[PDB]
Amino acid sequence: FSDLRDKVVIVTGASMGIGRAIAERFVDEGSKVIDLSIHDPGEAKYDHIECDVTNPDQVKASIDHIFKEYGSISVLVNNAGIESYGKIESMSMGEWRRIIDVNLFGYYYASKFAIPYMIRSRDPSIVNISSVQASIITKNASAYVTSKHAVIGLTKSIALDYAPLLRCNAVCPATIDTPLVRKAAELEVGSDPMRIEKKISEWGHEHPMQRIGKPQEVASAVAFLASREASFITGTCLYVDGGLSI
Amino acid sequence: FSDLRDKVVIVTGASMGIGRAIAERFVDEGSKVIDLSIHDPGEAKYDHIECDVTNPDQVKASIDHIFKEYGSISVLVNNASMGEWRRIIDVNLFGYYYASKFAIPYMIRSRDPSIVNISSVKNASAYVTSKHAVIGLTKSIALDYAPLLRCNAVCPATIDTPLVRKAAELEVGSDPMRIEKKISEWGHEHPMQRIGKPQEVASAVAFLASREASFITGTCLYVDGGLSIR
Amino acid sequence: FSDLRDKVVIVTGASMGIGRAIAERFVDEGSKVIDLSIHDPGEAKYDHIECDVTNPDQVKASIDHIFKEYGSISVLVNNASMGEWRRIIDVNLFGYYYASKFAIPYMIRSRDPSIVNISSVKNASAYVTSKHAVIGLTKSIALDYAPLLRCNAVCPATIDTPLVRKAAELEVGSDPMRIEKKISEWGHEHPMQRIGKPQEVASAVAFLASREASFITGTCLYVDGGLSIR
Amino acid sequence: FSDLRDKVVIVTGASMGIGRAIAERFVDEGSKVIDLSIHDPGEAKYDHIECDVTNPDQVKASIDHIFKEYGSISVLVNNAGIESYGKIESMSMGEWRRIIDVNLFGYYYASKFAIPYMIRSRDPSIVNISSVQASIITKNASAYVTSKHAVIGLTKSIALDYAPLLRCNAVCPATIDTPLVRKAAELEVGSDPMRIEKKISEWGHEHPMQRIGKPQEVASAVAFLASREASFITGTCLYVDGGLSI
Repeated sequence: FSDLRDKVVIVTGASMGIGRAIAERFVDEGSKVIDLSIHDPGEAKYDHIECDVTNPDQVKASIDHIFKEYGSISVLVNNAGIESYGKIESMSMGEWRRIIDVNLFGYYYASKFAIPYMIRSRDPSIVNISSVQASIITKNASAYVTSKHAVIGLTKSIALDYAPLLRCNAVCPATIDTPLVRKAAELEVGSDPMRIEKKISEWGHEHPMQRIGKPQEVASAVAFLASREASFITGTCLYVDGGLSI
Repeated sequence: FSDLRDKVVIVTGASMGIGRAIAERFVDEGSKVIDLSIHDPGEAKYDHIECDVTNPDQVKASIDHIFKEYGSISVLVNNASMGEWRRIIDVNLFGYYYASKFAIPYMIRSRDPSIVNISSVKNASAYVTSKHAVIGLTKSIALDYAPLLRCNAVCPATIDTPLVRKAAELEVGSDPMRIEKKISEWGHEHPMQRIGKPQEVASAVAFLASREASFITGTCLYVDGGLSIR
Repeated sequence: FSDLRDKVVIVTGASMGIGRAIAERFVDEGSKVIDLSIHDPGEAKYDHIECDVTNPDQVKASIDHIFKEYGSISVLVNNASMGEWRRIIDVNLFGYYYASKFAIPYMIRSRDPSIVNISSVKNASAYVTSKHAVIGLTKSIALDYAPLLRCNAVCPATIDTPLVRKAAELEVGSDPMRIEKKISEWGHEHPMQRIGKPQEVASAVAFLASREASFITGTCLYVDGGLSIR
Repeated sequence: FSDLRDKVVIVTGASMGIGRAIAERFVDEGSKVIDLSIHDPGEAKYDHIECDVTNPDQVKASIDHIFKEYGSISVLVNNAGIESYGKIESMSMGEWRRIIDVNLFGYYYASKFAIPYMIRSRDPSIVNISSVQASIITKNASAYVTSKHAVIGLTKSIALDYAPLLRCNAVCPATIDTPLVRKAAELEVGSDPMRIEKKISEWGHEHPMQRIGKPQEVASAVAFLASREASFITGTCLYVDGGLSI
């Protein structure tokens, strides 16, 4: 995807799992990849900006800082995988709010402050990823299911409001092999390598593809929707789910 | 609906418009109606309880109270800058979560429990977002609590409500003829060549709350005059 | 429904099961019911007209006849190798097109015309295909004919019908205990821990055909016990 | 997309519009492109097989013939653009059946006879394209809307039945600049270059993108879904519609 080369791409958390796979892809494409998270992902091919995306003030500044640097913002990839930080475990009513903070409001803040700069740039597209926790098991997954659907609605607003200047799309993954899913397995069956393997195999057979997805497979869809190859695709969710939703 | 009679039905924000018409509809049906809002109207037809649904304390208290009075809850109707944005998500979404969270235990033990969430409508952002959130909320509740309790969503388009009457009034002027023309024109966006009536929403809510919809759950009913039929 | 009484309602393939229960439901509602099927039952409650809905000649003739008898049609209920495949698309789809095509002109001039299409269920191919086709058919009709006429779809999952009773019977044996176990097990695929009842479908059809759904069009109502709530 | 190189790809009609753009793409990818239609598309980079896809017997043989040749069938792209042949113009009741023949049954025949051979091959994916006529204007577009939805259902069956061996997906285009759409404009406003231009501009403003799509833009989605990049995507429709459906 030659068009992605040198475009400024912000991934919100690029240390592990999906965020990492995404980050990897755009680097192979030749982007200026910026990592908006609370952790430096170690690799010196991405540039990290210290920010808690649930805090609007931190997002506001961080975005402006990013724009003073690379003088451009093309792609905004909103994603939440192991930056849902607190006590988890279970809890409930404060936990319900915090999951909505991370999985919805972090998407709104990053979007509200990026849009004004993005429209100034070339081929701006925003790609929103649903939580992997959406289809798994009710610890109490209601907040995940809710903020996934919320994120669709958000995607659809942005799409409609900012066409034809800027594009917006959602990627909706099923269960993907990530630190987040490995944790869910562990909370269900403990920390035995075989038992976690067996459980993950079991979740795989829930999908008609008879396996769970790979982060690389969600990286592809994001790259595609952010690419010029998707220049007429906007306001939609692309299901990367191994045919779970059918 | 021969089952709705003497069923306990909580209707949030049942003050005017869509909330009025739904409240009034169950009252027509022989049901015992309780309004959970901040603003109390005049009444003899149905109960009222002062309750800001974005306050979980008040919510919990109010539903506990309701159950102590009636010994039953069969139906719950949840009805609709960054501060303003976060406020809309609080009202349109967090309100539905709090009332649901607290009513459910009581509802699991009552006859034919049914939850019905109404969706809502410069930047329509927080409205659209929360509409979809409510669908997600409906789906998860309906998943977690079947076969004990049913949960469904009504997704109305443009309905003749005071809100919408004003939304035209801001755009063209307070002239009741130009507003009429603006309303008529919005009606033509709908394949049905007209906007909706509050009664027409109240019908769907009453259907989904009754035993008539006993096998229907986790679904949205579009009272939109074909607006989504695209 | 105070409007369904003495309304003219055509119900195709209203012989047994889902078609039985829908026919019977309108008869309960004070409506005047006419069955369009190939096989006639015993009756005094509702009319029958011998009509193979996959034959456009017979269809046209039959609806013309119906209108000449009653001077009105308000409701139409369309109810469900390569040869076999093409035969299913003919029944489940082409049948709905022919009855709709011919009834519509008559319906546009009757009180509150409403069309309701029921979806259906080795290779489930032609069934699934035609289910979606019917949704498309519903949508286009509802688009073309608003605000004159409403058209909507009922999408039922597994319902206790003779068909399904047999579909278990082929798989495990004709033993009425193993069939029961096979049915109970299919019920647990549904979040509601049970398959559906024909009455529960008949309820949705009667709702969508009545004035209660006056602003609802081009939509599918899922009577599936949460099966699609995935 | 290196994985597409040398894979056997059958496009059902590759002379003009979308079918052509598709055909072009996979050739740039390095495929063995086979054209199943009733017209030779002229270009000696595709190989043509004479077949009316609405006739099961012709499809049955043609497919087998194709498999004896290239000994493999990887991709099946079902598409219908100006091979809807008869009198059009309008008509109705026989026209309604014939549109269903072309837009639905041609997809079923090509699929029924390809699947048994496709599963034997590497990374088999079927990509079904909805009619461009779906969203335009009721001459009587009911048959188009119906067979579009029918094609979704078909896609979903195949997906579920043949996972994980074979994948199936739908691409759902809005109005795309094709001979089919240019004809629709012409039937509405006559054969004046300006009037057809104006009308097409008007249809463009119906889409939030303020323009109608390009065949190349539908080519991309097909290439992507047929590609290994979509190896976990199955049973879904990817809307290439400029945000019309939102």
